[PDB]
Amino acid sequence: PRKGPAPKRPLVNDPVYGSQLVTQLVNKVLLKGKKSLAERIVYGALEQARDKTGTDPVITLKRALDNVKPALEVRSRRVGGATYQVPVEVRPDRSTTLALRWLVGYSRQRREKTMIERLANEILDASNGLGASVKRREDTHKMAEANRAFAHYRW
Amino acid sequence: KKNVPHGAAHIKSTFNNTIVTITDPQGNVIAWASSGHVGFKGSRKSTPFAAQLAAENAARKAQDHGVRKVDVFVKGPGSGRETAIRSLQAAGLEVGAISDVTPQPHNGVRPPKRRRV
RNA sequence: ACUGCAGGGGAGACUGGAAUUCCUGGUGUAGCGGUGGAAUGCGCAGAUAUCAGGAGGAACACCGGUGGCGAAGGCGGGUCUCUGGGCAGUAACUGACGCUGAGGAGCGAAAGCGUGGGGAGCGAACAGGAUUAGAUACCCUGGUAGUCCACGCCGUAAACGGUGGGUACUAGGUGUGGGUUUCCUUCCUUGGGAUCCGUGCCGUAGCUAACGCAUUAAGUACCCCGCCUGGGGAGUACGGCCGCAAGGCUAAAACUCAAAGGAAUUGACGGGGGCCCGCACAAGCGGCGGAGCAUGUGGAUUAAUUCGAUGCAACGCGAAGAA
Ligand SMILES: [Mg+2]
Ligand SMILES: [Mg+2]
Ligand SMILES: [Mg+2]
Ligand SMILES: [Mg+2]
Ligand SMILES: [Mg+2]
Ligand SMILES: [Mg+2]
Ligand SMILES: [Mg+2]
Ligand SMILES: [Mg+2]
Ligand SMILES: [Mg+2]
Ligand SMILES: [Mg+2]
Ligand SMILES: [Mg+2]
Ligand SMILES: [Mg+2]
Ligand SMILES: [Mg+2]
Ligand SMILES: [Mg+2]
Ligand SMILES: [Mg+2]
Ligand SMILES: [Mg+2]
Ligand SMILES: [Mg+2]
Ligand SMILES: [Mg+2]
Ligand SMILES: [Mg+2]
Ligand SMILES: [Mg+2]
Ligand SMILES: [Mg+2]
Ligand SMILES: [Mg+2]
Ligand SMILES: [Mg+2]
Ligand SMILES: [Mg+2]
Ligand SMILES: [Mg+2]
Ligand SMILES: [Mg+2]
Ligand SMILES: [Mg+2]
Ligand SMILES: [Mg+2]
Ligand SMILES: [Mg+2]
Ligand SMILES: [Mg+2]
Ligand SMILES: [Mg+2]
Ligand SMILES: [Mg+2]
Ligand SMILES: [Mg+2]
Ligand SMILES: [Mg+2]
Repeated sequence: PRKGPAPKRPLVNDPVYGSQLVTQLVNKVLLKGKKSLAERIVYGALEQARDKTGTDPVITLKRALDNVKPALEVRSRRVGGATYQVPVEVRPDRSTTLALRWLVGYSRQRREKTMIERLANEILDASNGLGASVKRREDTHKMAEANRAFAHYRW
Repeated sequence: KKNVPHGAAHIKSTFNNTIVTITDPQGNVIAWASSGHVGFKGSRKSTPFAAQLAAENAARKAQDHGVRKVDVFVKGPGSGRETAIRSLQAAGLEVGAISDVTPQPHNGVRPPKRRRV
């Protein structure tokens, strides 16, 4: 807003998987306050991820996010009679936020039957660099690397 | 198939475009790759980014004719004027001296009328 | 008149360099150009670029300014020839010969006109592209008259300091252009003091409706000239004079309105400026707009659909209870 930056909220570690990255994942899956339901989806998907790799699934999940973190996004501006995008460097806390929105966001429209197995398959494909959430990592980068000429419009 | 060890690079930087040609000391063109040759069309040609890709496409095509050191003659009131001298350096050319040969008339010919934009 | 001095003041002839454009040729090859964004256009039959040579016209970077000159319009590349005016000093000379000037006469930016040259760049008209509801415009790409020269005509500008010319007087402060002259004076400082002539800014008395002017008066006085008498109709008509024409100069009335104006004050407004806020946008999550139903409303229907609410700030509102 006008008067400076706003405070951000702290997250407590998940009791099963000792990671801040998992409790930030269950908040993206959360709808309508159903947080015990959103925890059974995320726990049921990460335990379906060690039934196919054997490795502890927060190691899979940190590899799945490092393939869907963007580094250059495409914020817009109107200059004169024409409007065109300006590439900007993404600060590191937005990168985890925008990546976890893409995993949960594209797993709601995969073709399996339940949300547990849709979220499980999206983590395994993103860990290998395969799924649709990885495709928006480079569609963000292609649109940012086709507008290098507009990088002097840093506001 | 030519081989000239020392050259001269001319950079004309206008408000719409930049053109980087590279000659011998007698004034005979080796390569000339400009900002429209590198793929751009419209108002994008006048940005500083299209100048530092025009200067690379003329530098690493002058080296196929053996040019290892150029002199720099810049002229024009353009944006891409320092980003085309710094772009010849990071492509394998020694720059030496930099001169400004902007054609400055002694109040001769009459300019066009001013724009009511 | 003599002696010094400053200057784009004027006219004529010869002449200098940068750049714009075209031409001949070399190197080179696929784009150049243009805009808020684009297209028309140029180019692939060798453009743009880049180096060399040549043709031609116009304008004169730096010096250059807050500065100089001229009655005003205006005037700057260089040199030469002819030529106008001003300032200071000396006090040699004439002895009021002075000021203004009705009509008159000359000069008078730019556009335009006539005959004849010239034509690079710019560019009314015009043509195409764009924008747009349309775009006879702004913007883009071309482009004729014209801009230039010789000789004539025209005689108008916000021709402005919106302030006619001469003279005398009425505190100063501070820059600057042109002279002359005493002191520590040759310790150079070209500093300071005095004095005459310009050119600016700031300011007291004084004036003004106010803004403002103020020794360069719009102050205090005298002499001559042009002009004004409410706004429109109108610097138009008719008549005349001038012009090759465009048109210029002189110049009304009927009729119509009760105003038209000047300076300043408070606001509001601005596709004006400065700083600052708001779920205002941005960054996010969930909706409305499509479906079916409940409810209020517009319209229509009806014997009656009781009345009220109507942009935000009316429409699950007055109704927290219509068989
Ligand atoms: Mg002279
Ligand atoms: Mg003459
Ligand atoms: Mg020349
Ligand atoms: Mg020509
Ligand atoms: Mg040629
Ligand atoms: Mg050429
Ligand atoms: Mg001369
Ligand atoms: Mg006597
Ligand atoms: Mg007289
Ligand atoms: Mg008279
Ligand atoms: Mg005359
Ligand atoms: Mg004329
Ligand atoms: Mg005519
Ligand atoms: Mg003529
Ligand atoms: Mg003629
Ligand atoms: Mg035009
Ligand atoms: Mg047209
Ligand atoms: Mg008049
Ligand atoms: Mg004038
Ligand atoms: Mg007058
Ligand atoms: Mg007087
Ligand atoms: Mg004075
Ligand atoms: Mg004053
Ligand atoms: Mg008065
Ligand atoms: Mg009257
Ligand atoms: Mg008349
Ligand atoms: Mg008549
Ligand atoms: Mg007023
Ligand atoms: Mg006011
Ligand atoms: Mg305002
Ligand atoms: Mg929003
Ligand atoms: Mg609905
Ligand atoms: Mg009603
Ligand atoms: Mg309500």
